[PDB]
Amino acid sequence: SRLYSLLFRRTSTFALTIAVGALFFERAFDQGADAIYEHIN
Amino acid sequence: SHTDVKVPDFSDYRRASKESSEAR
Amino acid sequence: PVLDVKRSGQAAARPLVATVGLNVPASVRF
Amino acid sequence: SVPETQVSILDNGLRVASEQSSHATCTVGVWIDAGSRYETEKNNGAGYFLEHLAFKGTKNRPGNALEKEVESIGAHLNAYSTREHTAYLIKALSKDLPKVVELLADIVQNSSLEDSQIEKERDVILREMQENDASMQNVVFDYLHATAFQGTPLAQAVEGPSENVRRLSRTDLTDYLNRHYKAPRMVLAAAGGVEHQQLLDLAQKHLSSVSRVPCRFTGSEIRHRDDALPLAHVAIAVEGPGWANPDNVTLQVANAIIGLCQSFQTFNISYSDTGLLGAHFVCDAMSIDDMVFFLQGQWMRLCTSATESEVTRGKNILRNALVSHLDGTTPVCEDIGRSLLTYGRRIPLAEWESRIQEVDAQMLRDICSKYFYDQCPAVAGYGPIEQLPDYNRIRSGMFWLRF
Amino acid sequence: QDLEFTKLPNGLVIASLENYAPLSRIGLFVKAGSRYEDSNNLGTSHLLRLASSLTTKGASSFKITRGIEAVGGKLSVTATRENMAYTVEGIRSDIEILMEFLLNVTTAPEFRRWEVAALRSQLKIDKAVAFQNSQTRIIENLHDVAYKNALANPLYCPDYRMGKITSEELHYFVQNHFTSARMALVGLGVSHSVLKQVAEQFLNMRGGLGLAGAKAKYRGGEIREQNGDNLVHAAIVAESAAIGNAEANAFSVLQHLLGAGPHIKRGNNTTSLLSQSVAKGSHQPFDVSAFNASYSDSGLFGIYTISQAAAAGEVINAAYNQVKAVAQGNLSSADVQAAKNKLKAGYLMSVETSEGFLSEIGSQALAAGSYMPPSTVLQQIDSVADADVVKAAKKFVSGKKSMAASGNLGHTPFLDEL
Amino acid sequence: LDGFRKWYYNAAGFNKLGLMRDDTLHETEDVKEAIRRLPEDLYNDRMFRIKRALDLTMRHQILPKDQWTKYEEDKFYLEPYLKEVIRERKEREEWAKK
Amino acid sequence: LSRFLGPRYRELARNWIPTAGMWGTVGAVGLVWATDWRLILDWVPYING
Repeated sequence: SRLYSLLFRRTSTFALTIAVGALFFERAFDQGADAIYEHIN
Repeated sequence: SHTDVKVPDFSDYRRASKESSEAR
Repeated sequence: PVLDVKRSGQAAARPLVATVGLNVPASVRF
Repeated sequence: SVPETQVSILDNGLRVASEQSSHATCTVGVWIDAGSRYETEKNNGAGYFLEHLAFKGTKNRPGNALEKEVESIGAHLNAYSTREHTAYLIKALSKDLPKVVELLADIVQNSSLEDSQIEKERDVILREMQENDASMQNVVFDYLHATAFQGTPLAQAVEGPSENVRRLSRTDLTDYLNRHYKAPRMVLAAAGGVEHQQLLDLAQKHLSSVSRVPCRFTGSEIRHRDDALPLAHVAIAVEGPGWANPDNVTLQVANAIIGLCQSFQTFNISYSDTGLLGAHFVCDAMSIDDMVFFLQGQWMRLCTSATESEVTRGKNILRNALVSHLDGTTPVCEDIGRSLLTYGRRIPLAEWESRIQEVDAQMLRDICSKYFYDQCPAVAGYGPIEQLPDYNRIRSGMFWLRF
Repeated sequence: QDLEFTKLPNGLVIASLENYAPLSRIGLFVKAGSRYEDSNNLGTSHLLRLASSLTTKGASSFKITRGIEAVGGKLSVTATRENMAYTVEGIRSDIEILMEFLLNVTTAPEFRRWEVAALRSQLKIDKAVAFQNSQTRIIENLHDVAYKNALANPLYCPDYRMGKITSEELHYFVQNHFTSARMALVGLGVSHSVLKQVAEQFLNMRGGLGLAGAKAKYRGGEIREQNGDNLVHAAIVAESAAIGNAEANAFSVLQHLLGAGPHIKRGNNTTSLLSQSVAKGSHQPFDVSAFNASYSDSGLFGIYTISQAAAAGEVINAAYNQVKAVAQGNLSSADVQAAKNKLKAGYLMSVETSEGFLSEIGSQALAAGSYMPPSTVLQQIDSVADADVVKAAKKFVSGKKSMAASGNLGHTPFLDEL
Repeated sequence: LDGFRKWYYNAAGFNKLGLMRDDTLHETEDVKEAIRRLPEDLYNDRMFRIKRALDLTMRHQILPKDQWTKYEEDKFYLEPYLKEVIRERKEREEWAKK
Repeated sequence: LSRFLGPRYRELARNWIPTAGMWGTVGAVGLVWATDWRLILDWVPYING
């Protein structure tokens, strides 16, 4: 419940959490995905 | 009039309390 | 036509007194 | 310099409260903590139908001779019922203070429900309801209560459904009477030219016999479409804090800030730790959506951009209001009865002024963000309400993407 | 303390009471009702009543509206056929600027033509809202058929006069009826002194006696309105006493003997001789009461009935027959004592509120220039005696009647049949 | 300065179309509020003068010299009504500022 | 501008300031990430690499 009241209720903060998360998601996704592809081939 | 019937039940819809609203 | 904003049955027994002003409410009483 | 409201308690638990004043006429009433919230859907119109039967004669004063007595001193006899409280009040002269109290005693106990009358009052109640539908704003506020408090005893109306009205009997009534008319849940309130010791002695003499023995808001929508009506009434509300929560005062200031539709009224209806806080407007079909948009913008402005000048204006409007009201005897007695039933004490006007002057703009926008921002509302519409937006558009209007 | 009065040499009455109330109320009362118009300026008092928030010489419309709402105060206008009253109320710390606004509105209006051109649509809307109920239309019709010239003028503007009322008519009405000899400034919760200082900075410049109105003349007659309502409304009145006579007290005792509103919610108002005389013969829903409206030169007293169209006839007849019984001496002293108790309790509950107290003092001021303590009245009402009541009755039972009816009038009788 | 103002009034050239000075004001919100508050006869003369000036500009003509608008004669009718609009406008603005 | 040199006007802005900063922040994060601005990205504790 805290998160909603902190980063998901104010739209500005909603955007902040989205942008920041996306900034890191790429790192994680690419890394994880690559691991999988490599393992496959 | 407007009081003859009550709001139909949404129990099969309604989830299972501001305490929860924040989470919901 | 719609009487602007529509809504007494109680029968008047006293003279009428219009009432209007800055406040939003406005009506007449017997 | 306002005289204090002095409260005493009998053994019965009937708190006898009075607030003397110079005026020579007084408003003596009995306030009972019994409404449609205490009914269990098998006796949904018991309080209303007892409120009809309560002036039709008692055991000691059979029939219209009773009301002949309240004609004889020229007094006025009124009663009302809400979802939580029932009131029986008399406006009279000061010198007629004893007999009035005795009359009120009969009305609360020793009352007689005549079977003959029961059929006559059933036709009265049935017919009134059959025509009550005429009053739209009452229909809209009943729809708002039903869709906001679905599945709870707060959804059901004070009048009840015609069904119960027809299906009610003396014994049922007797039960409601014998169950929800307990002495610890009763306040004898007096305002105006009354002495507290004389009123306490009269309450000890009569009325000393009265026997001593999860609310939920659901963000929802009811739309009653009937295109033949000339005007549309729409009410939008969120959950209120309750009687005992002090930020009500701050919320009242917020309502005083709001104060495009032909009629726009803000309400803060309070029940025991719950309530409805919102706005009701009555408009032509082709304006409805614009009104809604307007209204939601004002709420979000009060959540985000409240300034000190509008807060000062709302504080002045609230002060004047509470003090403008609480002027005539009745309005006051009424306040004494509700204050002893809800708060358990009479809050003086100095405490109200202190709680008003502690309100500033920052705590007003904090409390408004607590109660209005990103909340699921209850919507009740009646009339040509096709252009009334559905729940996603209203719910999206309950917040701003720019905060 | 008590009420305190000074009559200024320009004729303005000043009345004050300092009770240290938290909200104080200041009103100003002018003898400028709708009876002072003629056939050339009908409806001017309605636009004057609705024009209280217009631009004045000293404050604009924006400044007046935002300044009264800034302190949360209230400005209202109440109007009868004789009198107008402009009332402001608010916290004691803001009543200085409230008196500034109120006295600017009373004394120095501008009446700009674009503002009144915008106000005429509000005049139409206010008239429609007022005539949404049948009692208002039937009382206006009753006054129009009862009087010839003065009190026959309606409180609300006629339909043809909307779009025709000009700034010059409003200026002429203000300059001819808003003079100091017809004005009383009444303040509850204020010091008398300040009332006087505001009464010299204002309320003292316009000091003529103004334009005298014509004496109201009775005409009799009946005007009916077939409009297909579910209930038939019918008022049958005759000429009665004026303000300032003991026969007016007799007529007030007579309406409280006949029935002047229910005291019990959902009661049948058992005592009302009228209600009893109708209910012994008719089982249909009904509402029968006694109507009394007395003005400083003439009064109207009669019966008011609401009933199902079908029974509308004999119910009216039954009510009329009851008054004839009172005209034949068929009354008891206990009934007259109960009527006196009802009348005096109604007077005390009317003056128990602050705005009703301010109105009463105001009315007394304009009417007799003097304040009559509630106590004094009580003994005067007591002065009325049984025979006196009977007398007023015979006046009604004999004097030419005036009848206003509305609804499905297929079974509603006429005056020559009534 | 008076003669040089008359020379500039001749050089501006709206008097050759029979226009007044207040006819040449750009209709902003305040100007339209001042025009709406005009009496009916002044509004009708203003609309006829504007229509005649538009017709003369259509035919690329001007009025004869005896029919031009003499600087001395031009009347600033909209001005009084305009000041008020501005005054009211400012008052409202100030209220909001504060 | 005359109207904008106001007391409440100032209050409004002050109340509006925090939200404004948040929005710039969101855009800032986006720019860094979207354009892969690496001067700022390189300092990030985790996404580095």
